[PDB]
Amino acid sequence: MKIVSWNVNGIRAALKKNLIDFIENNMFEVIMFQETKGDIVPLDFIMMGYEVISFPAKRKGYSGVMTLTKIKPINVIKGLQIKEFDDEGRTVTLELKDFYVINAAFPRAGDNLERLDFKLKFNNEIENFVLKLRRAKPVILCGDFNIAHQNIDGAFSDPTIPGLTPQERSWFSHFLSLGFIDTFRYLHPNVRKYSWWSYMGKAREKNLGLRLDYCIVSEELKDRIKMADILIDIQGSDHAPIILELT
Repeated sequence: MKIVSWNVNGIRAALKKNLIDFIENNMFEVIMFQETKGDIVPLDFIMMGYEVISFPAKRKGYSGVMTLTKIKPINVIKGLQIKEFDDEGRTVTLELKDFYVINAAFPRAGDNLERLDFKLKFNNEIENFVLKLRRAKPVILCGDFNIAHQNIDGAFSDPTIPGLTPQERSWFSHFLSLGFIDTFRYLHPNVRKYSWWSYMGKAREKNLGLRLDYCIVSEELKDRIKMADILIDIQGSDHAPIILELT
């Protein structure tokens, strides 16, 4: 009912207090982490009453995803059944009663776009994965998309900048056209708000950022959308957590 997604690649050492306080100050039913590292350990959350679903990255230099839930899942699906993506620990899915909830860490295309084809293949595989699940139940897809969909999401398209490429932006538009709703943009059609800022310099203080994190729902869940936001005051990573509340 309250669903949170956060790329926590920066949470470490004393910054761990940011995350623990964030979880304990709230009553989130489902919490989805991307890029989980050392200071994020399942024991922290089991003590709070969460079931912890982990999908570590086997590959060197990569961090998988982790989902916390107070709602006992009917089924858990780790990965997409595609080895080059699952070896990087990029998707975790819970089957709940009313819907599937996918925790996705989309690949970054690279600052030389050296992983762009890899990203576009991921887009198609998660698209097909979502469409298979949707035959049975509606789908909620949250996570770090590493895409700034439209100009209002932070920048003009630029064929040289990862997350702003025409191919990445075009896929996002295509995906929505299949019958999916960007929940923050649905509730706030014209609000410019970001979920990522560079670690370096004054970027976050100056709000020089991009919206890269989304919760997207099947169109069947439209009338369940009650609240959606980016919690930009929550510190500790270069991403801020996002939230989706359902009726």
